[PDB]
Amino acid sequence: NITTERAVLTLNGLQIKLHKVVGESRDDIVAKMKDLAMDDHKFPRLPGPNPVSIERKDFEKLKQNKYVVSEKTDGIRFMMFFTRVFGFKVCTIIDRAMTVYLLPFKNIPRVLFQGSIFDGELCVDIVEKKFAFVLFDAVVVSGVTVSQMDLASRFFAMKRSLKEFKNVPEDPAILRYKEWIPLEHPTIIKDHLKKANAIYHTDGLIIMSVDEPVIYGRNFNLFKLKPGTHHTIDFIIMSEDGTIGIFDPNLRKNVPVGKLDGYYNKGSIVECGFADGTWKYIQGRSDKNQANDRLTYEKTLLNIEENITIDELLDLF
Ligand SMILES: Nc1nc2c(ncn2[C@@H]2O[C@H](COP(=O)(O)OP(=O)(O)OP(=O)(O)OC[C@H]3O[C@@H](n4cnc5c(=O)[nH]c(N)nc54)[C@H](O)[C@@H]3O)[C@@H](O)[C@H]2O)c(=O)[nH]1
Ligand SMILES: [Zn+2]
Repeated sequence: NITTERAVLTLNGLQIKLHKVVGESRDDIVAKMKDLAMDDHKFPRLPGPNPVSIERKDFEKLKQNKYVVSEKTDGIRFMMFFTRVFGFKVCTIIDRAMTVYLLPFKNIPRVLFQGSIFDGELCVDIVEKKFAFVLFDAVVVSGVTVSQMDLASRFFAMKRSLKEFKNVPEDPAILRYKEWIPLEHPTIIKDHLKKANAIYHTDGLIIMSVDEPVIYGRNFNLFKLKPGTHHTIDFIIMSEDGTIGIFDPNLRKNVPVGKLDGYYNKGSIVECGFADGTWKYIQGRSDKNQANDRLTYEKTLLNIEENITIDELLDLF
């Protein structure tokens, strides 16, 4: 039976009240989304791509091939999944943790429930002070497995399925679509950004291929560019005195890599920022047990070094 507990999400000061599916219901809805998005990945994950941080080396590849660019909305990622379950026409949004919420809307055209997986962001519309779901991309429309098309194919695929659909005040989240600009349109992009920022919280640009089929996982060819004070690592407290370490797989240990200042609990996981030659404490992470691995530390440093800027991106092209 669809078994829901209540829940609330809170974003940028506002609260949404939704129905978390729990129990065998959560599992099926997830399982169904396995089978539709045809993901034979041993372990559970949204059928979605994960961005990676742009680094200098990338520009070459950006200069050659065809990419769109967009606002990195500051929101919660979620896979929107429309399905019928046991006779209930159901609209579910899925968190990265395979957490499932009913996000229902009046006007969802019956066909969507045939099997639609679109990929988008939950976030808060600064203007209405209302919630929105911005649609990035899409993987299956109404049974039509669109993963392998090109982006735009996918985007219109999405666009016209929801064409007749209209939003009603009562509805939980305004649907909207991500306006994806082509890289070679710098002036456009800037303005697009300065438009988007006025309505939503952003964290820089996302840079996606125009042409590759949907990627499930770490998508080394999905870029993020993120204003670089928001680069963090979770170290482990290796010493009362605040020596912090990181994990090194081939050596299999945690290795000291910095010293925080003062007095800290050994074996804590602490989220830290970098500035002025040094890492600084931000908050504890009781919720971890694992520092980041060496690579990540390396990469984030590399990244904090380069201080690649939005303009550096939107000037090359
Ligand atoms: N605050 C909050 N976040 C939640 C929650 N559940 C899931 N997240 C999710 O976790 C992400 C950050 O993870 P972490 O701090 O470890 O950072 P990274 O995993 O490195 O991600 P980040 O660098 O922040 O970039 C990822 C985010 O970019 C956003 N994004 C914007 N546009 C796109 C796009 O087009 N494609 C993709 N793949 N992502 C996009 C997504 O929200 C995505 O999560 C959030 O953005 C949110 O989506 C929750 O309950 N609260
Ligand atoms: Zn052109």
